[PDB]
Amino acid sequence: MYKKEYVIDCKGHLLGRLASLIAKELLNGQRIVAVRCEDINISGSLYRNKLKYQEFLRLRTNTNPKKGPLHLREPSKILWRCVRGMLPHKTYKGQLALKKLKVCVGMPYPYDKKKKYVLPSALRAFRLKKHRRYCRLGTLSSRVGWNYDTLVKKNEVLRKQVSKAYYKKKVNNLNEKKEIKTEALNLINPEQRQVLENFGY
Amino acid sequence: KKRLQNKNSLTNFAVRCRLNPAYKLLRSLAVLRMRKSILEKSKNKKEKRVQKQIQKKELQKINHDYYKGVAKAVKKKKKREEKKAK
Amino acid sequence: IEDMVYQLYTCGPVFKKVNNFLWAFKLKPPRKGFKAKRHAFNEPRPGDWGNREAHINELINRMI
Amino acid sequence: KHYNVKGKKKVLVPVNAKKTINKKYFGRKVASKKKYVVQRKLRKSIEVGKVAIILTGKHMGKRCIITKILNSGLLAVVGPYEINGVPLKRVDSRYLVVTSTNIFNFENIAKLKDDFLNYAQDIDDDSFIKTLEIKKKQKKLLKFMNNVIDKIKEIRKEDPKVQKLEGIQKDIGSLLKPEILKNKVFAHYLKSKFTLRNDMVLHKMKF
Amino acid sequence: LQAVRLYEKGVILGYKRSQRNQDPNFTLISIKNVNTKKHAQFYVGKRVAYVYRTTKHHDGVKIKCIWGKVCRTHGNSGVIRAKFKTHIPPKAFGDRVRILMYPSN
Amino acid sequence: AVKKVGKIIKKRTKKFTRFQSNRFMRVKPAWRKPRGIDCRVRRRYKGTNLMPSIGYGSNKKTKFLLPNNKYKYVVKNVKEMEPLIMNHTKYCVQIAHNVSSKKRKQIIERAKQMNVSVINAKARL
RNA sequence: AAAUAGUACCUGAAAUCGUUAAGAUGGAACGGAUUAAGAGAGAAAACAAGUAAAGAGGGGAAAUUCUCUUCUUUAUUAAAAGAAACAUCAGUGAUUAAUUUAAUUUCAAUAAAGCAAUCCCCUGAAAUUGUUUUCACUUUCUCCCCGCACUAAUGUGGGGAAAACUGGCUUUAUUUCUUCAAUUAUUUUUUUUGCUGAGGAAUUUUAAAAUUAUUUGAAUUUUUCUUCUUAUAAUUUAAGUUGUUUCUAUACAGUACUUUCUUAACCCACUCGUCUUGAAAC
RNA sequence: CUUGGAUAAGGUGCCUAAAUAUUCGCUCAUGAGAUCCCAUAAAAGGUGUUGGUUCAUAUGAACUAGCCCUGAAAAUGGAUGGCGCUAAAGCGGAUUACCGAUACCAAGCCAUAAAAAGAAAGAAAAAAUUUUUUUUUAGAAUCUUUUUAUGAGUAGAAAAUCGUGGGG
RNA sequence: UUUUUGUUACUGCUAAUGUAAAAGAGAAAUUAUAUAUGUACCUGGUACAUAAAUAAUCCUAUCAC
Ligand SMILES: [Mg+2]
Ligand SMILES: [Mg+2]
Ligand SMILES: [Mg+2]
Ligand SMILES: [Mg+2]
Ligand SMILES: [Mg+2]
Ligand SMILES: [Mg+2]
Ligand SMILES: [Mg+2]
Ligand SMILES: [Mg+2]
Ligand SMILES: [Mg+2]
Ligand SMILES: [Mg+2]
Ligand SMILES: [Mg+2]
Ligand SMILES: [Mg+2]
Ligand SMILES: [Mg+2]
Ligand SMILES: [Mg+2]
Ligand SMILES: [Mg+2]
Ligand SMILES: [Mg+2]
Ligand SMILES: [Mg+2]
Ligand SMILES: [Mg+2]
Ligand SMILES: [Mg+2]
Ligand SMILES: [Mg+2]
Ligand SMILES: [Mg+2]
Ligand SMILES: [Mg+2]
Repeated sequence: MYKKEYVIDCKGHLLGRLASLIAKELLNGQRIVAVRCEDINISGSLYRNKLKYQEFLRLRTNTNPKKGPLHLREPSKILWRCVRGMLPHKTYKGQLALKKLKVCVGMPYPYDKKKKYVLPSALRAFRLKKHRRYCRLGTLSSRVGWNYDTLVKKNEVLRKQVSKAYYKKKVNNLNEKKEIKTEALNLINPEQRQVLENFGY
Repeated sequence: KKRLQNKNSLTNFAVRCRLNPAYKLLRSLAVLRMRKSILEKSKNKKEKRVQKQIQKKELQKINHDYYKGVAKAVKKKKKREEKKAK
Repeated sequence: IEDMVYQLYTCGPVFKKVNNFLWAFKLKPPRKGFKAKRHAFNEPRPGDWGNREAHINELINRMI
Repeated sequence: KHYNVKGKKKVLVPVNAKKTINKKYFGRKVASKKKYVVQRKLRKSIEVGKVAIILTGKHMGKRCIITKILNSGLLAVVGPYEINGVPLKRVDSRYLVVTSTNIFNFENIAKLKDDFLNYAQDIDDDSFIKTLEIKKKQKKLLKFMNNVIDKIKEIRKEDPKVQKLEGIQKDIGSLLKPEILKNKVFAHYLKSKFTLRNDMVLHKMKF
Repeated sequence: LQAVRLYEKGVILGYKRSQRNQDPNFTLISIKNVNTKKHAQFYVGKRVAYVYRTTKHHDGVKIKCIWGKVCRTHGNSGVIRAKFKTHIPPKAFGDRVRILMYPSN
Repeated sequence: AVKKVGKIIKKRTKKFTRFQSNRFMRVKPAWRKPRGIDCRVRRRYKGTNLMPSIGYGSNKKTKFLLPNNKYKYVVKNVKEMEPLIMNHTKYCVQIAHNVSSKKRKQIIERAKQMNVSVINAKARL
């Protein structure tokens, strides 16, 4: 929390645990960008969570539905709303905290070339026993009218191909630098080599 | 009289000896026997094992018998009840 | 002061006078809290209000 | 002088009483009634030849060598001006971090402790306070913003305490420079300053 | 490559409070690498500086500082309670402070 | 809050303003004690006006001293300031509001010769 | 004399409106606590007595002698105060590392020598406490037979043997190879640190107590803190804070210090008066 | 009226100061559950799952009680306080640390109540060189020093104090 | 659409500043969780290799003139 910006990919994280750890960071003052929000997980059966969204859909201002609850249904706006409900967003400071969060579906440019972090205290693999039921956020949001699940998958395929080529070139570079390093160790005075060996560098 | 600071009667040596005219002697004697015993590491503490051999053998049989008897009584009560329950 | 310590620790012939000579002691709260002043010491729960025979020393060393 | 209560042996040094106050119902008197005071008892890592790091002044970051304990608590250091740029200087021991490395542990240098200690005797505590007349001379110059600076630097150079202290500084540097330069890595260590880098946490470090 | 650091970084949280009451005499600080109660005790005497900027000149300069002290810990996670000479304004609650290392031991 | 300069301590500096005097202009700011059922200031609700009490009183040793660290005495002519020649270190003088300039010049000139300070020796110049 | 005293004519408040300037402004506005950022004012504590040479005045005493003071320059000189840092002491807390002597069925290890094999310190099952007698109670990385690779197992299922490596007990001298725990009772110390400093004793801040260095004698615990004010001096641990440097500053109101307004933040805040068991009240 | 320390009731996933603490069990709900007052649920059922008792040669039964489920239908759109939570952030225990009052403890100050005393009086310091210069040199009885404990208030009662037109 | 110095007689003015966050604010495979990734060959399979308290780590920084 002493950095200009943290990039998280939300693939495989539970919605509530992740949203509770983002909100405290934002309140302490830290820009956060969250990507791949369509891969978020929730901890019930898919039917059960669809029932909950159906209940959320049927509450509206009786006299004029233009007001009242707005039923956002993109998978990233849902994380945005769940985070908003863990903040005091009706004060000036708590409204400043909310504006420091950026959410995306997929992985657009500025961030496909950055470093992504995870939060093990919220990973599904570590928190949920293996005979329990769970669902995927993209499937649920497509069931209630989102319509872009296929396109982001098609885009992610190409992104992963480009990343694979990058990784190949990088591994070649590290090997070619390691050989140079191991050759240059014999050209140094023995005292520097001994002190480097003692501390394992 | 005007009131002054109330001094800590335990950790302030002058007032502690003011209230108790015997504390100096007691503290000095305690310090003396403290220094004696710590100076006797690896010179004494060697026979204290000998007195262990002296009196723990004396008390061991009595203690062993007492606890043996308590345990046997508890067991006899168990068997006496189990026989009755049939 | 040692004379009245003696007369208090053992019920000496002068106990009524020595005890009545002192102001009532005013003490701090304990340093690690109570358990539950609602319930008794001898109850199978956390509680405080019974007669705790020799464990009073530990408590009143934490509020002295 | 000393007093000994419960086996502690606190040391006593004389102290003067200065401030005056009002009496209750006739003329005034001095407040303090004490005549001695307890000394300071510096911490058990300040020795004569150890290296240290200045933390506060114009020379923050720079390394130096302890030289003397100055009878008023604080202490004098040189990081030899010939090697470092740090002159004879008086510092509070509470603004220093002291390492575990000693000059007089190198066998190349350990033979010169006595000639170092003979020079350090003349280092004095009164020689560091500038007299009133020098203050008056410098402060008259405020009545072009570049001539005043060197004019101030020139009034300082003619204070006999400054000249006396500079002589000892030169003698120490001349004695101790040639042997230090023989240890290449150590001289480089003395010529550089200390900084904090991330991935070192300051409550697991040792230095 | 210049301007050495010689301090650890910190962030000023709010006041010492409960739910619904404030008590602005003390303030809460977070230190960068410290996240246990026992490691926070290491810093319990150091001086704290809060540096900020203004828009007018005040004594020839546009920077001023408020000085404080590290007094105690705040429980199980490495937060500390600090006391300043004046009260910190509430418009500072995510800003930066310097936990110095002057009173060296 | 508390203000302290030397040995003089003031426990509070803000005034006590009358309840509801910010909302109605027929109500003047001078303090009046609230009487009447359902007041919320008489009953000490949190978040409203405070009441004055004897607790805020000042130290008896420093109760009427000015920042000058002296007491104030108001004079109307040259002869009224005769007693100040014996206690010229504990008192300072102030000139009354309805004395003419000619009288003020004389008063100031005598106060200087007595080594007593004048608080307002710049009026009507 | 004065017309912002022009006849609706002394003074000329509040409600209400105009002009200019400076701010604020997502379905009320004001307010309490606490600070910050701006703007306007300010020297009576928020530095310098005095000395020396003039220049201009104003008094007192014995129209000539001495003496006292206020202003203006010029050049010389101290003192005092507030704040910060460091240190010393005292009062009240946090934090870490130990310790004397006892009690209360504790243990564990290193040499050698031995005792018993379903056997041992124990535990179990049968034949009011004490006693006696039977049968069970170990697995090994060994062997044999059957299944012949059968197992989750770099092995395994069923049935038989042996051994005392392992486990238990006994003699002895060991305890820095290693152990000497835990809980109470009773004593003595230590690392790093937060907050506070009321008072000012013309004769109780004294007496006493403690300390240190010379002494006059006796003990015992036999000693560089061993006791008993059985003689003089000093000191504080007694008898509620003292010191050293720096800054403000070689200033005369400056962007610094004091103060009053304005506008933000964080926490909090229903409309008064009245009758009523009960009022923010539809 | 304040400064500092440590608590009670209750809490420690975010809103919100302090445990995504440790150590044992139970529970899956196509209308789960979430602790005084307190903001509803029954008779009768279950071949859900977990413990226990009693009978019959390694199966068959009969009972018992914990969580879960059926029984369970109303009118604007809505409420374990909200988000949410299933290696719990749920239910029944245990072991520690921590956060938290105008209540508790140590210190200062204001007022109220009581108390110990007082109606005979004399030189202290600093700055300058063994003479000058500053500050003080007290004695008002409903008064002056010093000490301890205490402080909620409608109807109602009393004392002290502040201001206005006239008179001596 | 380079750089240097600055934003310390009057009519509203006619020269003109801000910051919710600099002090190394360093860090681009993918996938699974009763397992993974890379290479080679067949048409997912076979063989070999490599990680497995993996940020509890790598990189970067003082040598002036
Ligand atoms: Mg605690
Ligand atoms: Mg509790
Ligand atoms: Mg009750
Ligand atoms: Mg006032
Ligand atoms: Mg009422
Ligand atoms: Mg006229
Ligand atoms: Mg007239
Ligand atoms: Mg609108
Ligand atoms: Mg044998
Ligand atoms: Mg709020
Ligand atoms: Mg509210
Ligand atoms: Mg009534
Ligand atoms: Mg009615
Ligand atoms: Mg009402
Ligand atoms: Mg109603
Ligand atoms: Mg408090
Ligand atoms: Mg929190
Ligand atoms: Mg049947
Ligand atoms: Mg709740
Ligand atoms: Mg909760
Ligand atoms: Mg009352
Ligand atoms: Mg009338």
